[PDB]
Amino acid sequence: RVSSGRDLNCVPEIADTLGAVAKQGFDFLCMPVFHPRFKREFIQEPAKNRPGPQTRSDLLLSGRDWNTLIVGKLSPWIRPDSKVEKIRRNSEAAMLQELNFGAYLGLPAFLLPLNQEDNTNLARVLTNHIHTGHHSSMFWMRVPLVAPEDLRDDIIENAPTTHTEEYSGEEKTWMWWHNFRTLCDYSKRIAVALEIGADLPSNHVIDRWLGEPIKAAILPTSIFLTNKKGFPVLSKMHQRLIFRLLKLEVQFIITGTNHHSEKEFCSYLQYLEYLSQNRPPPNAYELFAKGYEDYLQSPLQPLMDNLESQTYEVFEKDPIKYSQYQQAIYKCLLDRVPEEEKDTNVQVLMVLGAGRGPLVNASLRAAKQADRRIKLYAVEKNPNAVVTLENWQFEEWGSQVTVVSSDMREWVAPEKADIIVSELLGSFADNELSPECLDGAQHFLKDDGVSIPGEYTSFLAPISSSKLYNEVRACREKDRDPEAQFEMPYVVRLHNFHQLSAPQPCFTFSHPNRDPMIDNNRYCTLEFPVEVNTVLHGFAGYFETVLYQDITLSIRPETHSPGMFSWFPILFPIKQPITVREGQTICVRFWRCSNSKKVWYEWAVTAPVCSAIHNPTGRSYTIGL
Amino acid sequence: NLPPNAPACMERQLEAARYRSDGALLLGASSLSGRCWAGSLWLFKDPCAAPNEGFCSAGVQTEAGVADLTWVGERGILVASDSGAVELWELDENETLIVSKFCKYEHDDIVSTVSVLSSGTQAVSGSKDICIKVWDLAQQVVLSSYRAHAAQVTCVAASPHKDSVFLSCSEDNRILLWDTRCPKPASQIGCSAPGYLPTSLAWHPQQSEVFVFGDENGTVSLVDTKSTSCVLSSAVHSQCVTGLVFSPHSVPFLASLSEDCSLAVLDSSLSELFRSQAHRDFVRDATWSPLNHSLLTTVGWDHQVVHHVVP
Ligand SMILES: C[S@@+](CC[C@H](N)C(=O)[O-])C[C@H]1O[C@@H](n2cnc3c(N)ncnc32)[C@H](O)[C@@H]1O
Ligand SMILES: [Cl-]
Ligand SMILES: [Cl-]
Repeated sequence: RVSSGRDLNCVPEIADTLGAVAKQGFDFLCMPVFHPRFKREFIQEPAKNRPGPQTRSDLLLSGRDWNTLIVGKLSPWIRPDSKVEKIRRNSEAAMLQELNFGAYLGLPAFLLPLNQEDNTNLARVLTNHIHTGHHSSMFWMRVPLVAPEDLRDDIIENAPTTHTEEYSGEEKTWMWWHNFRTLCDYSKRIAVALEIGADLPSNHVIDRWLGEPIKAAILPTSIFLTNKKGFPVLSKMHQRLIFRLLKLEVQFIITGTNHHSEKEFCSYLQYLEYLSQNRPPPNAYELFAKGYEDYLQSPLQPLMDNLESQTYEVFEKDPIKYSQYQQAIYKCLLDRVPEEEKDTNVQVLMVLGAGRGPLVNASLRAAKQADRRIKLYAVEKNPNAVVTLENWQFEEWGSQVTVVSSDMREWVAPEKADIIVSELLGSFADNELSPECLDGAQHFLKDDGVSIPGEYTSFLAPISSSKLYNEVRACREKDRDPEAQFEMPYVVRLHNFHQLSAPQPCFTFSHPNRDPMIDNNRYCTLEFPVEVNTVLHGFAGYFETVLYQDITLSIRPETHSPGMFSWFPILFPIKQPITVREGQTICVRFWRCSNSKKVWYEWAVTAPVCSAIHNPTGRSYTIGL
Repeated sequence: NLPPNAPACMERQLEAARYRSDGALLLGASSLSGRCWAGSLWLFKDPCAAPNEGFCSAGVQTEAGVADLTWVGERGILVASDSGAVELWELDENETLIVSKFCKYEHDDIVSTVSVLSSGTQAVSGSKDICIKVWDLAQQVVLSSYRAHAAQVTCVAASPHKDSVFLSCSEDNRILLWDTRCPKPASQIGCSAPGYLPTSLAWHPQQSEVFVFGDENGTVSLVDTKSTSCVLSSAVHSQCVTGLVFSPHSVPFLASLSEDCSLAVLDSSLSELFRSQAHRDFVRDATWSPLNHSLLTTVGWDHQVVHHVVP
């Protein structure tokens, strides 16, 4: 359902007010911590020595209530960036006084407006307060999609509204936020409280907020349309935005008085709840992906490390993946042995990297389906997985399956194979080192033998996510490069982000590799046309594989195999975010490097500006051979 | 004795002081601190008795604070509430009670300014919600809602004798001259440079195309709407000019309120004639006595109802 809050700029009795908003259905309250009109003087006498109390007492609420139900509001007279020196100084002291009172109260969040272009001194004072202590409090920047100046009624005869299109000018409130959070050095404690107006802007203006830390959405009562029954409702375009926001799990805030006098304040929240319930349900992927959204994980190295038991278990619960492997073997069996030979010809099938045995079973289900004879070998380097394989072969498989506890690169096979079947693929296809593994194994494949998978291709797409950039930023560890976190890929369910350009192929590998001088090292230049104003934070990686002929697997969003949850996208970050203007091209360079011991990637952005080459010589990240 | 409805205590923060034509004193007050943040409306037939509660003609309590106030004739009281409501309170037949005529929540934030139009049948409110609304006091409804400004509305002032004309100013740095008769009612008036934010407006009581305006930097300026380029100005206060009020005199004197805790009385050339440091807190309102035109009253946040003798 929906986590809702009531915004009020008038609270005569705190105990009564809170009870009413709680009765109305609201989960929290945004209210002033001092009186909004109570201008304080800190420098000049006599106003300086004004007798106390300066505000209402903390005794009026319980600690629990202060911690969970109250979101503080900065006083509207506090103007740290006023052109008047005295006002700048008083607003500074008052801002510190107000923020400190909110920390004294243990408030979960405190609201501050961004209502003009220059907020340098506002930022300075907040940043200084953030560094005065070590607290978990959140600061919500109240920003509008459209600046009030850009939605004012066209009623000033000698100052008309500009009726011409102004692309960048229409995005101005994003620049206010960007500058403010850049000045505050991407504090995880600074988030967006996005204020939605009666008239929505162009989509590009809305899309400009993709990848930003939106923690709250502010819906004024004014924006609500009235239905034929007299209940408050919203426009289909406003409903569209609400649905985008519900996926970002924002906290909805209702501000303004009740203009639907016939009904109560529960009706505005009722419509949100109604929209929340009616939206499409989460599919097999969406339900699995829940919880992993924008969660940075380390890519697995099943070659260098031995995977845990519950890790194969997870891999094995992907139905579409093994149905597809079954079909690809089924198709290969019929093409390799005709009906006239269905009892004389037995195919040498080798599962290279057998794990606990899903491809072994799939190979068996495929030879039964095709009505053909197969001789299975189950090659596995993980001795712990080999325990499962040997208990399976004794209890069920029998003499048909020959379990080989070895590394395919070293194993000396008694006979060559007709088909070698493997699942050595990662989110970037070749990131688990499938090219090297199968290269050292292809010698024991028949001169005409089939490799399932036969081909795989990695894809890359430029992304914008100030949320994920800050997440990578937080991955600093002691005893290593203070910037090593930006020079390594992450497996992540990219959620709060913006794909800036269509994925394009990066690296492709084919098996068996016919080349006389086999080289798995690569260098690729991609040019990404970007048609928005944005900030680049990294590149999403995906992959595609040809198991056999038309039987394929994909994590490329365009061609994503339906219901396949085995792979989440990979993310290659960049140290410094890069401003991209509408119409500019993002040029990226990607290398796949290696020596005898390890394999790694290196990358650089060369347009619109250069970045440093990331992970040079695999100094921050390598994949063990 | 306290009137039958009047509370035992009047809230510390006095926001408004309004001398009725007969000489009675209207008081608006708010509790801007402590447990309860409310307001109250007081009537003092003896202005020398105020701020003493047990010596008033009538008294009542509003649900929220009183940001601004105005007399609506002789028995009407128009309230700019923190609740976002515009309230009309009708004074008793005996003038011993103050009863709620209407409470309408049309503004989405604090109502900070109210001005009654020349007819006395219409009024205009200015809010933090950035809107300016024209009201029908008899019908209890908003005739027109105007979002012309870009920031909060600081001051709204009806012209002395024209129902269609009123002034407004805002933190968006705009001083708007209004005329409900034009299809685009507002006209952005003001001098060459933007300068410091406009905070207070006072229409001239004799020259209907003239007004004065005080900024956030304590400057007071004399403006002819026709010449539309601020000719006369003076640095009267060291802080924001809260209010500007002209005397009832044939050639009026201009009183000047401020956050610098001082009052000043100025002539036609904006020259200083008087200055009072009586207040130890913010000077919120000023009313000249309709009975003694050389007498000027002030209310502050220090709960002082001072009475001045102007030479
Ligand atoms: C279970 S699949 C991993 C597929 C998984 N769903 C993913 O996301 O990559 C990899 C298996 O191949 C095995 N393997 C990897 N390299 C090998 C090698 N050179 N020789 C033999 N087995 C190997 C691993 O130990 C592991 O059991
Ligand atoms: Cl804002
Ligand atoms: Cl968005």
